[PDB]
Amino acid sequence: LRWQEDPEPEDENLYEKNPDSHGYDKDPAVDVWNMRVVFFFGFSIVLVLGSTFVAYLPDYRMQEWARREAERLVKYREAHGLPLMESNCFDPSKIQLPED
Amino acid sequence: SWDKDVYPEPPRRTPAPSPQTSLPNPITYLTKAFDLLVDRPVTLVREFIERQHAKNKYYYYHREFRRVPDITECHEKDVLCMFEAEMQWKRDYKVDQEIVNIIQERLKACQQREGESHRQNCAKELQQFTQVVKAYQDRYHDLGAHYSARKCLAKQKQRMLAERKATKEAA
Amino acid sequence: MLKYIIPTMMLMPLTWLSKNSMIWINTTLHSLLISLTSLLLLNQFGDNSLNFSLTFFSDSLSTPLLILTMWLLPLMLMASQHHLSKENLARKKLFISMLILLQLFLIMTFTATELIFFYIMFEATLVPTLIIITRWGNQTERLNAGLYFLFYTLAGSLPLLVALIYIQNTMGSLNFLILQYWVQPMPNSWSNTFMWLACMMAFMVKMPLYGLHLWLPKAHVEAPIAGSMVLAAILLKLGGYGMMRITLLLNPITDFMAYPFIMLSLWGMIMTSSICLRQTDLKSLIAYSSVSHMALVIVAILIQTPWSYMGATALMIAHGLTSSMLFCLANSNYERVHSRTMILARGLQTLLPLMAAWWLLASLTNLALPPSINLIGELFVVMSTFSWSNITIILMGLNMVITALYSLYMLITTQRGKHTHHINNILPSFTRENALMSLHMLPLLLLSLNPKIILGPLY
Amino acid sequence: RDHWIHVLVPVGFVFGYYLDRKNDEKLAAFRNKSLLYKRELKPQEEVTWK
Amino acid sequence: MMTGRQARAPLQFLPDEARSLPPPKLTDPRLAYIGFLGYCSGLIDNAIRRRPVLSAGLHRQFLYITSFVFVGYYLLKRQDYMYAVRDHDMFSYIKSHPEDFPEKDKKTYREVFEEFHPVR
Amino acid sequence: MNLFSSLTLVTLILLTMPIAAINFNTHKFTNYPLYVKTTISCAFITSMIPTMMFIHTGQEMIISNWHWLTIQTLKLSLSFKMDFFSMMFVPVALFVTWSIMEFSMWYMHSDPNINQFFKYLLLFLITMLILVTANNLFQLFIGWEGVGIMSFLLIGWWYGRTDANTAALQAILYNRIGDIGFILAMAWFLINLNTWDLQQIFMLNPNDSNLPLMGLILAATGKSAQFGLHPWLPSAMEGPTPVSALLHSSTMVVAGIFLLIRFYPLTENNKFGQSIMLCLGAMTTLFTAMCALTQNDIKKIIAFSTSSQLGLMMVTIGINQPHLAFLHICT
Amino acid sequence: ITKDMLPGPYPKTPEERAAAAKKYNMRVEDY
Amino acid sequence: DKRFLKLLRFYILLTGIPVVIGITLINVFIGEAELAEIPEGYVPEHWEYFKHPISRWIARTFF
Amino acid sequence: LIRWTCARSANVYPNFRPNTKTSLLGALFGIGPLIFWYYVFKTDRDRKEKLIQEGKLDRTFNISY
Ligand SMILES: CCCCCCCCCCCCCCCCCC(=O)OC[C@H](COP(=O)([O-])OCC(O)COP(=O)([O-])OC[C@@H](COC(=O)CCCCCCCCCCCCCCCCC)OC(=O)CCCCCCCCCCCCCCCCC)OC(=O)CCCCCCCCCCCCCCCCC
Ligand SMILES: CCCCCCCCCCCCCCCCCC(=O)OC[C@H](COP(=O)([O-])OC[C@H](O)COP(=O)([O-])OC[C@H](COC(=O)CCCCCCCCCCCCCCCCC)OC(=O)CCCCCCCCCCCCCCCCC)OC(=O)CCCCCCCCCCCCCCCCC
Ligand SMILES: CCCCCCCCCCCCCCCCCC(=O)OC[C@H](COP(=O)([O-])OCC[N+](C)(C)C)OC(=O)CCCCCCCCCCCCCCCCC
Ligand SMILES: CCCCCCCCCCCCCCCCCC(=O)OC[C@H](COP(=O)([O-])OCC[N+](C)(C)C)OC(=O)CCCCCCCCCCCCCCCCC
Ligand SMILES: CCCCCCCCCCCCCCCCCC(=O)OC[C@H](COP(=O)([O-])OCC[N+](C)(C)C)OC(=O)CCCCCCCCCCCCCCCCC
Repeated sequence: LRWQEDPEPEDENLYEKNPDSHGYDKDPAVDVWNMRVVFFFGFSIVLVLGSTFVAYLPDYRMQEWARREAERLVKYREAHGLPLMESNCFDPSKIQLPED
Repeated sequence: SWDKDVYPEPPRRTPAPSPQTSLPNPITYLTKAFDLLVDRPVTLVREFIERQHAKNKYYYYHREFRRVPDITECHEKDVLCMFEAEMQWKRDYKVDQEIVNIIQERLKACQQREGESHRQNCAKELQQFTQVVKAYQDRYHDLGAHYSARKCLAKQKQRMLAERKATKEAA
Repeated sequence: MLKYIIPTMMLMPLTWLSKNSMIWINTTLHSLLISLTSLLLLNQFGDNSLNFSLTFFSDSLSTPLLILTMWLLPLMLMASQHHLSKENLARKKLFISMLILLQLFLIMTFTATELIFFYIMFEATLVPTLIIITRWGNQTERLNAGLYFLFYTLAGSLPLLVALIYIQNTMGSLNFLILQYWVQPMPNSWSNTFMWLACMMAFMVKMPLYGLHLWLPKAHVEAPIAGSMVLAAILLKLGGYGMMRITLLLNPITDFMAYPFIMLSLWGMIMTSSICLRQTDLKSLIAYSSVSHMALVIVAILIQTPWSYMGATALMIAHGLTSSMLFCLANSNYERVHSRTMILARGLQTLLPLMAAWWLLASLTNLALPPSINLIGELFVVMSTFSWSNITIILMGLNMVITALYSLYMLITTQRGKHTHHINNILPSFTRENALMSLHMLPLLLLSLNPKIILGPLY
Repeated sequence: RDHWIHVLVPVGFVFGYYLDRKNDEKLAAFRNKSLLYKRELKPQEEVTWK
Repeated sequence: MMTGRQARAPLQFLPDEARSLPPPKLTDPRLAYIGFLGYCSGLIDNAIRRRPVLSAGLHRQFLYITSFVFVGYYLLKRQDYMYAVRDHDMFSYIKSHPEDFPEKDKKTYREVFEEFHPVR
Repeated sequence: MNLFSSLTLVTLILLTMPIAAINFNTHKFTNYPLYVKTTISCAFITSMIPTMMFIHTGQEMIISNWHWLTIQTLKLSLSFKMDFFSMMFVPVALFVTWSIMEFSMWYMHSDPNINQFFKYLLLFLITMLILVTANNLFQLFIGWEGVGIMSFLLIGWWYGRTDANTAALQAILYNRIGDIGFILAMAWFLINLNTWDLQQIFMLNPNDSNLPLMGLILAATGKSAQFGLHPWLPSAMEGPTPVSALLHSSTMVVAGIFLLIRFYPLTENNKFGQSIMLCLGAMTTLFTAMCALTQNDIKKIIAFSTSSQLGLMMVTIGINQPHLAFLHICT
Repeated sequence: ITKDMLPGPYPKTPEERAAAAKKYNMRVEDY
Repeated sequence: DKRFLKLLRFYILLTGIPVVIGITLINVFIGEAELAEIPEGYVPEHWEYFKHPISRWIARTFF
Repeated sequence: LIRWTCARSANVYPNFRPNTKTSLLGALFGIGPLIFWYYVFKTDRDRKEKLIQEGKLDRTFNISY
C-alpha cells in the first residue's frame, strides 16, 4: 500500500450552516460585516465619490483652457488679417541653416 | 453665449408664413402648447436659479502664460531653458489642435446650414480649412509619439533646406 | 508618491496585527481606502508631468496603471478569501503580505523617475508573483510554471540591466525627465541593433511577444485567482509601460527594428485568437486571449504614433479590467465544479442567471463592443495601423472576427445549451462573487463616460 | 483606543502626505524664479508656494 | 582606486579631515532603515527560538536596534567621508589639469542641425 | 427649433426610460410589456411632431449636445442628425415596433421571461435609433454593433436549443465580416479626411473614394445579408417570431442599406461603386428569391423574401436612386 | 484519476496496444 | 441574486442620492463662476482658474 | 473527459519527435507566414515612403496618425 495520508475533505457548502451567507466567512456576523465593508467602501465610497471626483476634475490636462485660448488667437488673427496658423512653428529669422 | 467672430453665422432669413390652405396646421398649435406648457415653466425655473446665482457672484479667469524663450535660443542639453521651451511648445501645440478643431466646426456648421447648396456656399470655410490643415501638417505631422520641440525644429529645418534648394535650383 | 507607498506598507502591520477573523475585512477596507486615495494622481497637466521628487513622477501613462493597480488589491483579496478559508492563519497572512508587497513594488515600478530603479522594482515584482504561483497554486504544474515565468523574464531582463547601465555611462543619467531633453538619435549599426534588443526584449517577454509567450499559459493558468488577476491585469502592462518609456531612446533605429516584432505580433494575434477557438481549458482560453490582446499593444507601441499610444494605453487599462473579470468568472465556476474544463459544466444560465449576465457583459467587453474602452483602444490602434500600412486592416479585421468567435463560444459553451445532468453542486451565486464581478464591470463601463483619463500622456 | 488598528493606514496616509509636503521645501530652488511664473510678491506674502 | 589616498595614514576608520564634514543626523532615513533592520533581526531571533515574536525579550530587541543604529551611524559617517574625498580629488584634478578639461562651446539649437526622422 | 430638438431628444430618452425602470426594480411588474408598448406608442406620437415640421418646411438640424472626447483634432460629440432619413425612419420603426410588441404580448404570453424579452426588444430599438440618428461614424458604429448584439441575444432566445445558439453565432460571424469593411471605412475617413462626422466627409467630397465605399459595401453586405454574406438571415428564423418580424424583416436588416443611403453624396460620384452595388443587389435578389421558390418553412420563405427585397434596395442604390431605396425601406 | 489511466506513448507491442485499448474503454479490434 | 441587486442599489444610492442632491444644491444656490478678465496687479490663485465649484474645491484642497 | 483534456495539452510534447514531417510543417506554418507578411508590409511601406518623399501620395487632409 501507499503512505499514511488524510483523505480528501468534502467541499463545504456555506449555505448549509448559514442560508443567509454572503460567501465571505462562515461566521455570520463576520460575513455580514465583510459584506458591509465591501459594499460601503467599494460602491458607496470609491465608485460614487470617485466617479464624482473624476467628473469634476479641474480641467484635466488643460483641454478647456486650450479651446478658450484658441478662441482668443483666432479672434486676434481673423481681425488683423493674419493667417490662422503658420507653417513654421519657429520664426525663420531665429534659425541658422547649415549652408551649402 | 460665445464670440460671433470666432464662431460666425450668416444672418437668418426666415420666410413669413403664407398659408394657402384653409386647414389649420398642427405645428402652430403645438408651438403654442410648447410655449405655454414647457417653455414658460422652464423659463421661470431658470429665472429662479439665475436670481440665486446673482445673489453670490464670483469669478474665474483664463490663465495667461507669458512667452518664455523657445527651443532655438536654448543651449544644447540645457534642461532649465529647454524645459520651459518644451512646455511652451506643448501648450502651443495643444492650442493649434484646438484651432484646427474650431475651423472644422465652422466647416461642418456651414455644411449643415447651407444645406443642399453647401458646395457653392461654403468655399470660404473650405479654403480656411485647407490653409489651416496645411499649416498644421507642416508644423506637426510625422513627429511621432515621442514628439518634442527638437523634433519639430528638425522637421522645420529640413523643410527650409528643401525650400532653399528649390529656390536656388529655380534661379 | 510617498502618500501611497507608506499606507501600502502600513497594510503589512494591519494584516499581521489583525484578529484572525478580521484579516480579510481590515485589509479589504484599507486597500479600498488607498484605492480611493489614488485619484489624487489625476492632477495631470497638458504640458508637464506631475513630478513629485527626484525619485518619483506620474504622467498620464502611469496614473491609470496606478489607479488600476491600487484598485486590483481589494478585488484580489475578495477573490482569494474563499479558497484560502481552510488555510493556516500565518500562511493566509503571508499570502496577503505577498499581495501587499506586490502592490508596493508595482506602484513604484510605475512611478520610478529613474530607469534603473524602474528595473529594480520591475524585477522585484517577480519574487512575490513566483511565490504566490508556486505556493498557492493548485496543481503540480505550478512548479514548472514558476520556472518559466522566472526564466523567460530574467533572460530578457539581464541584458536590459547592462543596456541601462550603458546608458548611465553614455548619457550620464537614467532620469526619464533628463532623458526627455538629452536623447540623442540612435543610428543604424550592429552595436545599436543589440542595444535595441537589450532595451526591448525584456518588455517583449513581459507583454508577451508571440513566440516568447509560452510562460503565460502556464503562469496564468496554474496560478491562484489573485495571481492570475494581477498577472493578466497589471504585470503584462509592465512591458507596455516599459516600452513606452524606453522607445524614447531608440529612435530612429526602431523604424526598422520593429518590422520583425510587428510581424510576430500581427500574425501572432491571428494565431493565439485562433488557439482560443480550440481551447478545452477555460482559463487557458482567457490566457491566450490576453496574448492576443497584448499583441495589439505591441504593434501600437512599435509604430509609435499619437493614436497608437492612446489606443495602447486605453487597451491596457481595458484589458486589465476585462481579463481580471474573466479569470474571476472562470474561478467562480472552478470553485463549484473543481475542474477548469470548459465543456464540463454547461447550461449555467439556467442555474445561475445573474452570473450569466456578468459572463455576457465580460464577453461583450472582450469582443470590444462600442462604446467600451476596449473598443476605444482597439479602434484607435486599428486607425494607427491602417495609417502605418493599409493592408494591416486584413489582419486587424480578421482578428476582430475571431475575437468575436471565441468570446461568444466561451459564452455559449458555459452558459447555454443543456445543463450537465450529473453536476448537482452548482450553488447560487454568493454576494462576494457578484460583488467581485460588479467591482470589475461597473468601473469598466463608467470609464466609457470619461475615457480621457485612460488615454495616456499624449491625449 | 478600542479600534486602534484602523488608524495604521490612515495615519500612514497623512504622515506620507506630510513627507511629500516636507519634500517640496527641499525642491524650492526655483520658487518664484521660473521665466514663466516669476512675479513680484504681494503684500503679506513671503513665498509664492509652499 | 583611492587606496593610495588612504595609505599615508592607514587603518583610520574616520580620519581627522572627516570632522570637517557634517555628521549624519540622528533622523537620517538610512539610519532609520538600519534601526529597522535591527528590529527585523530581533523579530527573527524571537522567531527561530520559538519565542512570541513581538512580545518576548524587549531588552534583546532594543539591543538589536541600538547596536545596528550604533554601527550604522559610523558606517554612514565613513560613507559620506569617502564620497566627499572622491569629489575633492575629482575637483582638484580638474583644477590642476585644464588642458584635459576644456570649456566646450555650447551652441543654441538655432545653429545645431539635427536630422529629422519622420514617423509615418 | 426648440420644439423640434426637444421632441427629438424626448423620443430617445422616453425609449430609454423602461430600461431604467426594469433595471431598478424590486417587485414582479404589473405588466411591464404593456408599459414598454405604451412607451413606444407614445414615442411614435412624439416623433411624429418633428416629422410633420420636416414635411412643412424641410426643417433639418444636428444636435451635437455632449462633447465626449477630443483626440487632438477629432472632436467626438454625441451628435444626432435630424434629416429626411431620420425623420421618416424613426416614426416607421416606432409604428412597426408598437405593432410587434402588441403582437408579442400575445405570442410570448407563455414565456416566463417575457420582461427580459421586452427589455431586449427595446434595447434593439434603442440601438437601431442610435444607428439611424447618428451624425458620426463612431456613434453609428455603436448603433451598428448594438443591433448586432441584440440580434445575437434574440436569435438565441431559447438558449438551450443548439440550433438557436448556432444561428446566433452565425449572425455574429457574418456581421463581423461586414464590420471589417465598416472599420476600413472609418479608418479611411479618419486618415484621409480627418473626420468621422458626415458633414466634413460630404463637404470634402473625395474623388478617390474607391476604398471607403468598398468598405461600406462590405459592411452593407454583412448587415443586409447580400450575396456572399447572406445565409445568416435565413438562419435567424431560429429566434421567436416577433424577433424575425421586428429585426430580421423590417428594421435591423435594412441598416446596411441605410448605411449606403447615408453616404449617397459619395456613391453618386463613383460609378464603380454604383456598378458593384448594382451587380451585388441583382445577384442577391435573384439568388434568394430563387431559394424561396422551393422552401417549406414559412419563416424561411419570408426571410428569403426580405433578403430579396434588400437585394432590390441595393439595386436601386446602384442605379443612383437612394431616396427610392429609402422609400422602399419605409414601405 | 491516476497515472495508468492517463494517455501515454504510442503502443508498439501488442500487449501494450491491448492495455491501452482497455484504458480507453474500447475493444482491441476497434482501437 | 435579488439580494445582491437590492444591496448593490442600496449602497450605490446611499451616497449617490446625497451626492446628486448636493450637486443640485451647489449648482442652484452656490452656482457657477463667471469668466472675467484678470485685474491689473491681481495674481489669481490656482483654483481661481476653474469654473465649477466642485472643481475649484478639488483644485484648492487636493491638487 | 480528463483523459481527453490531458491528451490535448500535456501529452503532446512527450510524444513529439522532430523528423522530416514535423520540421517541414513547423517551418511552413511557423515562419512561412511571417516571411510572407514581412515582404507584403515592407513592400507596401517602401512604396508609400517613396511616394511621400517624392511628393506623390495625396496627404492633403492627413493630420491624424
Ligand atoms: C435626480 C436624481 C437621480 C437619482 C439619484 C441617484 C443617482 C445615482 C448616483 C449618482 C452619483 C453621482 C455620479 C457622478 C456624476 C456627478 C454629476 C455630474 O457629473 O453631472 C454632469 C452634468 C453637469 O452637471 P454640473 O456641472 O453640476 O452643472 C453644469 C451647469 O453649468 C451648472 O448647473 P445649472 O446651474 O446650469 O443647473 C442647475 C440645475 C441643478 O443641476 C443638476 O441638477 C444637475 C446634476 C444632476 C446629476 C445627476 C446624475 C445622476 C444620473 C442621472 C441620470 C439617471 C437617472 C435615472 C434614469 C433616467 C432616464 C435615463 O437645476 C435644475 O436641475 C433645475 C432645473 C429643472 C428643469 C426641469 C423642470 C422645469 C419645469 C418645472 C415646472 C414646475 C415648477 C414651476 C415653478 C417654479 C418656481 C421656482 O450634469 C448632468 O449631466 C445632469 C443630468 C442631465 C443631463 C441632461 C439630460 C437630458 C439629455 C438628453 C439628450 C442626451 C442623451 C440622449 C440619449 C439618447 C438615447 C440613447
Ligand atoms: C456617473 C454616473 C453614471 C450613471 C449611468 C450609468 C452608466 C453605466 C454604468 C454601468 C451600468 C451597468 C449596470 C447594469 C448591468 C450590470 C448588472 C446587471 O446585469 O444587473 C441586472 C439587473 C436587472 O436585471 P434582473 O432582471 O434583476 O436580473 C438580470 C437577469 O439575471 C438577466 O440579465 P439580462 O441579461 O436580462 O440583462 C442584462 C442586460 C444585457 O444586455 C446586454 O448585454 C446588451 C447590451 C449591449 C447592447 C445594447 C447597448 C449598446 C450600446 C449603447 C449604450 C451606450 C451608449 C448610449 C448613448 C447613445 C449613443 C452613443 O444588460 C442591461 O440591460 C444593462 C443595461 C446597460 C448596458 C450597458 C452596456 C453593456 C454592454 C457591454 C459594453 C458596451 C459598451 C459600454 C457602454 C457604457 C455606457 C456608459 O440590474 C440591476 O439590478 C442594476 C443595479 C444597479 C446598477 C447601477 C449602475 C451604475 C453603477 C455605477 C456606480 C457609481 C456611479 C453612480 C451611478 C449610479 C446610477 C444608478
Ligand atoms: C481609471 C484607470 C484605472 C481603471 C480602474 C479604476 C477602478 C477604480 C474606481 C475609481 C472610481 C471610478 C473611476 C472612473 C469614473 C468614471 C465615471 C465618471 O467620472 O464619469 C464622469 C462623466 C463625465 O462627463 P462630462 O465630461 O460630460 O462631465 C462634464 C464635466 N462637468 C461635470 C464638470 C461639467 O460624468 C457624466 O457623464 C455625468 C453625466 C450623467 C451620467 C451619464 C448618464 C447617462 C448614462 C447612460 C444612460 C443610458 C443611455 C442609453 C443606453 C440605454 C441602455 C443601454
Ligand atoms: C528572452 C530571451 C531573449 C533575450 C534577448 C535579450 C536581448 C538580446 C541581445 C542582447 C545583447 C547583449 C547585451 C547588449 C547590450 C547593449 C549595450 C551596448 O552598448 O551595446 C553596444 C556595444 C558596443 O560596444 P561599445 O559600446 O563598448 O563600443 C563603443 C562604441 N563603438 C561600437 C562605436 C566603438 O555592443 C557590444 O559590446 C556587444 C553587443 C552584442 C553582444 C553579443 C553577446 C551576447 C549575444 C546575445 C545574448 C542574448 C541572451 C542569451 C541568452 C538567451 C536565453 C538563455
Ligand atoms: C432623471 C435625471 C436627469 C437629471 C435630473 C436632475 C436635473 C433636472 C433637469 C435639469 C438638467 C440638469 C442641468 C443641465 C445638464 C448639464 C448641462 C451641462 O453643461 O453639462 C455638462 C456636460 C455637457 O457637455 P460639455 O461639452 O459641457 O462638457 C463635456 C466635458 N468636456 C468638455 C471635458 C468633454 O455634461 C453633460 O451634460 C453630461 C450628460 C450627457 C448626456 C448623454 C450621456 C450619454 C452617455 C454615453 C456614453 C458613451 C458615449 C460614446 C459616444 C459619444 C459620441 C461619439
